[PDB]
Amino acid sequence: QVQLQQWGAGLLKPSETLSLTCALYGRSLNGNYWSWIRQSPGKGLEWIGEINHSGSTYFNPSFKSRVAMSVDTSKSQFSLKLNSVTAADTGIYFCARGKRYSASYSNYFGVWGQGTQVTVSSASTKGPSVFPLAPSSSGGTAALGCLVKDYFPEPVTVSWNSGALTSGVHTFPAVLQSSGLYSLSSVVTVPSSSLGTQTYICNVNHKPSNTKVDKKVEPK
Amino acid sequence: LTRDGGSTNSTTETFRPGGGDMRDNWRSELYKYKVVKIEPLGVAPTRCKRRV
Amino acid sequence: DIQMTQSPSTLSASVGDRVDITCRASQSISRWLAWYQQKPGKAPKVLIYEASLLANGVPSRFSGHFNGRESATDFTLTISSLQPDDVATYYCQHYMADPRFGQGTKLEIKRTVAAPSVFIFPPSDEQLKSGTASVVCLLNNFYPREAKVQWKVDNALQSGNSQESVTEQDSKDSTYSLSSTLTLSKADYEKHKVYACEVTHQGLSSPVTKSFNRGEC
Amino acid sequence: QLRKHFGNNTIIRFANSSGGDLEVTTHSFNCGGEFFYCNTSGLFNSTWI
Amino acid sequence: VSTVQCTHGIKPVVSTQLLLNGSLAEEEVMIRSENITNNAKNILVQFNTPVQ
Ligand SMILES: *[C@@H]1O[C@H](CO)[C@@H](O[C@@H]2O[C@H](CO)[C@@H](O[C@@H]3O[C@H](CO[C@H]4O[C@H](CO[C@H]5O[C@H](CO)[C@@H](O)[C@H](O)[C@@H]5O)[C@@H](O)[C@H](O[C@H]5O[C@H](CO)[C@@H](O)[C@H](O)[C@@H]5O)[C@@H]4O)[C@@H](O)[C@H](O[C@H]4O[C@H](CO)[C@@H](O)[C@H](O)[C@@H]4O)[C@@H]3O)[C@H](O)[C@H]2NC(C)=O)[C@H](O)[C@H]1NC(C)=O
Ligand SMILES: *[C@@H]1O[C@H](CO)[C@@H](O[C@@H]2O[C@H](CO)[C@@H](O[C@@H]3O[C@H](CO[C@H]4O[C@H](CO)[C@@H](O)[C@H](O)[C@@H]4O)[C@@H](O)[C@H](O[C@H]4O[C@H](CO)[C@@H](O)[C@H](O)[C@@H]4O)[C@@H]3O)[C@H](O)[C@H]2NC(C)=O)[C@H](O)[C@H]1NC(C)=O
Ligand SMILES: *[C@@H]1O[C@H](CO)[C@@H](O[C@@H]2O[C@H](CO)[C@@H](O[C@@H]3O[C@H](CO)[C@@H](O)[C@H](O)[C@@H]3O)[C@H](O)[C@H]2NC(C)=O)[C@H](O)[C@H]1NC(C)=O
Ligand SMILES: *[C@@H]1O[C@H](CO)[C@@H](O[C@@H]2O[C@H](CO)[C@@H](O[C@@H]3O[C@H](CO)[C@@H](O)[C@H](O)[C@@H]3O)[C@H](O)[C@H]2NC(C)=O)[C@H](O)[C@H]1NC(C)=O
Ligand SMILES: *[C@@H]1O[C@H](CO)[C@@H](O[C@@H]2O[C@H](CO)[C@@H](O[C@@H]3O[C@H](CO)[C@@H](O)[C@H](O)[C@@H]3O)[C@H](O)[C@H]2NC(C)=O)[C@H](O)[C@H]1NC(C)=O
Ligand SMILES: *[C@@H]1O[C@H](CO)[C@@H](O)[C@H](O)[C@H]1NC(C)=O
Repeated sequence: QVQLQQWGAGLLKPSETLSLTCALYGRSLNGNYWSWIRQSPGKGLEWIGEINHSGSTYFNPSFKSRVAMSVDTSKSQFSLKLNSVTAADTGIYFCARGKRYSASYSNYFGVWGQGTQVTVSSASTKGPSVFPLAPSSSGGTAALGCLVKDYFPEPVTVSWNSGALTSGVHTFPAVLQSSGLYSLSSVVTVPSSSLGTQTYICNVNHKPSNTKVDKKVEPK
Repeated sequence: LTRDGGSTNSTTETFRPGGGDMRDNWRSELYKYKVVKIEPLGVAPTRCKRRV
Repeated sequence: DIQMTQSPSTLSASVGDRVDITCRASQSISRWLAWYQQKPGKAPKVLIYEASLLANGVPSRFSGHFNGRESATDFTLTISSLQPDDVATYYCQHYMADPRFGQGTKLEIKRTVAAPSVFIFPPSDEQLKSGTASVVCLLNNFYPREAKVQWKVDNALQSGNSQESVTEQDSKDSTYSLSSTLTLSKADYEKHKVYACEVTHQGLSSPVTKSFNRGEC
Repeated sequence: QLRKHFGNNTIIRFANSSGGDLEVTTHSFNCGGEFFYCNTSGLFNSTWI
Repeated sequence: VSTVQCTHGIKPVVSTQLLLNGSLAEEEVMIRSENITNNAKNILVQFNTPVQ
């Protein structure tokens, strides 16, 4: 039952302040410290610092000059702020449960949020174009899909038939194009019999622009 | 005994036989005993005088 | 401060193999270490804490080992019988002081060779109308990953104007998929008659072309 | 007694020593001029409510 | 408190997990710790009866 969810700014320009909210479900913050950890592909994982229901904090020394944390025990929430962001603050940020108060050596992170992706760049948001990818007719048991193009920042997300189709899908990691914007495709293996019955829809969402699309594939 | 530091549910504690440092085989006796240094010289006021 | 060194950096083994990952603290951590599994694109999950205890919900094949003494530096995670699901990145982390992670170790599974089923997607006219007419060519559920893709337009060799992406290693069967996209302007697409992708692999007997001819549906 | 320090509703349980060298994981004592290491895992696995 | 010039006899036993042949607690099992919210510090438990 115990879980957290988190959200906040996705795109920041340089020198701005990041702000991220983390909300618990199924318990109060009491009896545990709470922390933020971040991932970036150049550094692996970094621990930012920690807070508690009393709103006292302790911070990782390299962040203490830019970080702040706050708590709201009435909403079951806590939050992170990070001043003067630079491209190096780009990554995924996770809030996580820390040590328990009655056990002074227990700082290992049992439960983590879904995490949120922060991009620190001057470049503007853009929502995706979505192109259907018709089959060819290896032929007879071919593939069909959708191509998602020219959006920023990541992430987009893609699902089939409003999430009702799942098995045999692949969705590719993003491509940095000539535009500097991202693109990728989602695709599924199909018997040519299925083309006579299923209306193949890809849902595509670009949460940074809040662009939501349902797009049909054409049986060319 | 040693009590393990789970970041777990707080309704429970697990205790394990601790192995421990050699000292504890006789710190279990020397808990009752303290050692002190006497300070046998002291001063205090009263109303008397040395004769002169 | 106290910092963690992992070894090896990358690892592979087949289903049913034992696997061992190691972590070393830069100086003694008494036993205050944990291990995490990260799937690609997800939050880490804890497996082991105090170097040796299991977290709840961990399958009992996972385990930790260390010399037990209060001055320890060298720690091991042993996956006692590897399964298709265990394809992931593994981090150690101490909590003697500030929490510091090791650099992480990646584990990918070894299996029999399996040739790519190859598929090509003729663009929708909605794609062509972008002015960046493009064709997708795709390798599905193959092993090992070391395939390659070429593009040939009017059968003439393309370069730079095509790009690729590769999946994670699939947890169900240890295979992969790889896609390639031919990029053209609609003007170059409307010059050329034939668009062909050609696929090279270890599991193939010989390279496989798939193609689209302008005027086909 | 442990219930007084940790609180009455705590589900206290024992477990054996985790792992590592024989000398730290076991009873490690001398009888009569001979040195015994004994596997105390038989004693420490009760659970209490 | 009582002063004394020497301790009672203390026997130099050596063992890890269980304490052997040492002095028993007066009325009840007694449990002692340096700072009990710290997992790094062992609890010492002293019995009232022996266990043979
Ligand atoms: C029962 O015993 C325990 C254990 O001693 C005791 O808990 C300690 O309580 C004190 C406060 O009284 C804590 O001290 C504060 O710690 C802040 C950060 O400390 C860092 O350093 C700690 C000590 O040194 C170790 O680590 C360094 C590297 O940091 C290393 O080189 C040393 O060799 C040594 O090993 C370290 O323990 C601590 O790690 C703890 O915290 C992290 C984060 O939660 C966690 O990951 C660990 O698992 C562990 O819990 C951390 O690395 C520090 O900011 C703070 O600063 C003071 O000064 C500023 C001004 O400069 C003031 O504004 C501020 O108010 C503070 O006064 C202070 O030093 C100490 O960290 C606790 N130790 C532990 C292990 O938790 C209990 O209090 C005792 N209980 C009773 C009732 O007495
Ligand atoms: C605290 O309490 C726990 C719970 O009782 C104890 O855990 C047991 O520890 C023992 C000793 O390590 C374990 O027994 C050993 O298991 C190993 C793993 O077995 C699996 O893998 C092998 C190899 O792939 C397979 O053959 C096997 O079928 C299992 O799939 C074995 O490798 C060990 O083999 C050695 O002993 C046997 C004895 O017959 C010999 O035949 C072998 O040649 C070899 O010498 C051994 O079997 C036991 O499984 C653990 N129990 C559980 C439930 O986990 C802790 O040890 C204890 N702590 C202390 C300090 O005592
Ligand atoms: C200290 O003692 C424990 C006793 O619990 C040893 O661990 C293992 O204990 C299990 C029961 O918990 C024994 O199970 C038996 O295993 C055999 C394996 O083939 C199986 O045929 C039986 O049906 C049963 O499951 C197990 O024998 C025992 N293992 C050993 C090696 O004795 C523990 O190993 C001891 N500590 C050390 C350091 O060896
Ligand atoms: C504490 O340690 C003891 C002894 O190591 C454990 O006792 C054993 O527990 C099992 C499961 O409850 C008992 O049931 C079954 O017995 C049959 C017949 O022997 C066997 O085929 C099954 O595999 C299973 O073991 C078992 O009888 C019992 N052994 C003895 C000697 O009583 C106990 O589980 C440990 N844990 C706890 C919480 O007590
Ligand atoms: C053994 O017994 C003694 C009493 O005979 C216990 O002494 C404890 O001393 C601490 C000193 O820190 C007291 O805790 C707190 O002190 C701060 C000021 O330093 C104060 O602001 C807090 O309100 C709190 O009083 C504590 O009250 C006192 N008594 C108790 C019941 O702990 C000692 O803790 C005992 N130790 C064990 C392992 O039983
Ligand atoms: C715990 O039990 C003891 C003994 O009956 C009692 O004195 C104490 O008040 C109890 N405390 C709680 C919170 O139940």
